[PDB]
Amino acid sequence: VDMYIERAGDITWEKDAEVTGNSPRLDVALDESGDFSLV
Amino acid sequence: TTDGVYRVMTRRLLGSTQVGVGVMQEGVFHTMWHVTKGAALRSGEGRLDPYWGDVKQDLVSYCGPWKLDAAWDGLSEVQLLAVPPGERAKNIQTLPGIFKTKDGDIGAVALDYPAGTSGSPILDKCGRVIGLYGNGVVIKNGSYVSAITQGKRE
Ligand SMILES: CCCC[C@@H]1NC(=O)[C@H](CCCCN)NC(=O)Cc2cccc(c2)CNC(=O)CNC(=O)[C@H](NC(=N)N)CCCCNC1=O
Repeated sequence: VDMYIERAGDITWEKDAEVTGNSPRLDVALDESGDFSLV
Repeated sequence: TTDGVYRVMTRRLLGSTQVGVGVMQEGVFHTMWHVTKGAALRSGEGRLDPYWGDVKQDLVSYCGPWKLDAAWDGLSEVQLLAVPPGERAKNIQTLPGIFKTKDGDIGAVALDYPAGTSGSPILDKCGRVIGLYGNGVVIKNGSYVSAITQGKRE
């Protein structure tokens, strides 16, 4: 399989950006494989 | 290896699929392990070899050690620079929540994008990359919350 990268833009903070999403407080466990699961 | 954000693509005999995103900084490519499974990448005519990685953190760097050292300050709003499949990069600002774990708190963003957005950078107000998007959980209503996953610059 050909896995390749392509440039997609500059990394820049946008002034006056759209704000969205809440700020959830969650209890989670991280296993040795990198899985996060809710407790 | 010019600095910037990149799509990670796969192709066989037909068209291409965007499997993720990553950050080129200081000559090193940074993405999430689940995007590449820790395998080599092509960049134009060149090959990028895995250098550092950690499946528990779900991170991998190419060409050199992990370079992204900025940390979420635990207080301020952040921006996801989302690079979704088939769409140009867009900035989304949010106040992170928190993944509380037995080993400490991790900032987390309640922003939901396609799987191939994995690896998109999360930024502080100075434009520094404070982590990568895409290792998270699905909450009761089916929506998504991603850790702000950051490595260690040794
Ligand atoms: C090892 C590889 C990890 C891959 C990783 N997935 C994740 O963290 C989570 C971890 C869940 C907790 C594990 N202990 N995996 C999912 O979200 C899978 C999932 C679950 C239910 C439904 C759907 C997908 C269908 N959604 C899509 O098909 C596009 N959206 C979505 O897939 C997710 N949004 C949603 N509302 N479910 C947003 C994915 C954002 C990028 N990250 C990922 O792809």
